[PDB]
Amino acid sequence: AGPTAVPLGTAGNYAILASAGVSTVPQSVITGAVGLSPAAATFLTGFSLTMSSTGTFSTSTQVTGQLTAADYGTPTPSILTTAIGDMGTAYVNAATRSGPNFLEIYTGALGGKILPPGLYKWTSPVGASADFTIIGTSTDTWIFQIAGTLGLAAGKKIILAGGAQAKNIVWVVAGAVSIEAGAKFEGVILAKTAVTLKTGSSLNGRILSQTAVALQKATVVQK
Ligand code: NA
Ligand code: NA
Repeated sequence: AGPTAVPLGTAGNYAILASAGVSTVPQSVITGAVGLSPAAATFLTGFSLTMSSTGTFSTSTQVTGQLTAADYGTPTPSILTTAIGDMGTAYVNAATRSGPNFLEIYTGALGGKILPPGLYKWTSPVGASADFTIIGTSTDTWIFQIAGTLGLAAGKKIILAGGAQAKNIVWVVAGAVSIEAGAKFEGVILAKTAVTLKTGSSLNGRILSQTAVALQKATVVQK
């Protein structure tokens, strides 16, 4: 049940892919690669980076995986350009799916709700001030199209039930995404604009932003 999968292309090689910057307030934890393009590596802030001897990637104690930026050595710039283009195609694939199953459901207030598989569209801000549950099997899919901001309140969690898995959940969000302190987020975020995770928050999925990503003492695990 649910919509056809969203193709990520080579954007599916990253835990975090951004265009304008990736910042951390240490200590954050990222499991998976971090890519940044077309911004230069100066816009990776807070990672205390060490360049590979190759000059094509860098490492941080905060990241399990490689970091890459647009001014690193060949072929990193070209690999990232392809990834950024794939992210752009993924955003448009998800954002332009037609015929939502659910339109303006709950006027965007998701706390306490149970969300079965489907294509959802909101033309408003969306948020949750309480936990909410995404329920379906391990093969079901969800696409959440959000024209406004997306917010998850402090301490609140997106709970997967039934077998639902993070790689089959896509949030395609035009406005800024805020994940408050101690919150737990699930799914792939295709963000047109910025994304922030606050202290002690976590995300299982990916953060694919066309602007900047801020990680304040936060955890991101690729799914
Ligand atoms: Na090396
Ligand atoms: Na709510």
